[PDB]
Amino acid sequence: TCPFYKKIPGTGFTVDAFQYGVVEGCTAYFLTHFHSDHYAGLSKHFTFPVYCSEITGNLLKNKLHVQEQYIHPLPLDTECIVNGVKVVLLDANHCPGAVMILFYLPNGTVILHTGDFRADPSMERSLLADQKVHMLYLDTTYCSPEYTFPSQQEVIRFAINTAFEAVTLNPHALVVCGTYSIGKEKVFLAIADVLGSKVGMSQEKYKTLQCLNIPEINSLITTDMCSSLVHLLPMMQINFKGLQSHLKKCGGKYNQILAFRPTGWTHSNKFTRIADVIPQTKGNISIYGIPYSEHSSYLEMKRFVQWLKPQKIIPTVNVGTWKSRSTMEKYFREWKLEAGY
Ligand code: NI
Repeated sequence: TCPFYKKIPGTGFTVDAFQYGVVEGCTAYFLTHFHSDHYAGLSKHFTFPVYCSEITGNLLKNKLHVQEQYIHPLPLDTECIVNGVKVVLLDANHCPGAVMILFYLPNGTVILHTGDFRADPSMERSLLADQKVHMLYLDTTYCSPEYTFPSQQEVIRFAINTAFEAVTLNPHALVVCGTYSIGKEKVFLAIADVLGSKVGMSQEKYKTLQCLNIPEINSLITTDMCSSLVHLLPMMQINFKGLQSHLKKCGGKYNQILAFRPTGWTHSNKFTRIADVIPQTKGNISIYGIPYSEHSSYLEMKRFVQWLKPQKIIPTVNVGTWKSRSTMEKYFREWKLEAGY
């Protein structure tokens, strides 16, 4: 049945709640972003109103075939009224089209649902600055102090410099990048830009990217693999067997592969700096795991919450075990006592 942490009290609303059938008393279904664990259940047969960003609504129409009459896109940073309740969508710094949602309840309670987010100091200057938030539905993916990672900028600098060195040393090397959802487009687009190449990919993946309002995208991507020296493949194929196989398909155009797997966190991070990352190598194939995250580190999450000073926190991630739930509640109490709210 629909868990309580997907329901917004005092409304008829649910968030990311498409896999439970008809939720009793739900008049509007919000969708924070187009990742499968969140849209699970949507299809061309859905007949209730879906509220989301413009980019999410492009993906609903083109990839899942949801009928246009039930898609309600909203502009960001704009006060809108939905079934009698004021709401605002804010950029979540997650994947393309991902939002956080501010609800202004009729009794005067203000609720923020972060969906999935990577907290940033820039959020402290959005419309969140303008009023008090009473309850926070929080993306707690990495809510423990072991989760540190570098900035997205430092990670992209490493990837660009690695790729450019490799291909300048060997003009017959191929660069491969893995993907299994939207997000992390900067990785492959930044590497193709430094090499003077388009990124080549499957028809399905090109279709997905053409939904994302990225500027000048027709200049950066292609379905012609032959004209490209940066290839995108399914994440599953980023292993020695998969890459050896792919290399055979390129008909002797290339004699080396340099491959990137943008993982979330990996315990090489507790010790190793970004400067110090090394690949796994077999023969003429090397694979780099790079810590490009689209979720908050522990420290970023802690700063956002200590700035916002919510009266109540409801975690949305890692809620299935008692030990996880107890640990999270302990950090929330620490943060509150350190900051004095
Ligand atoms: Ni997500």
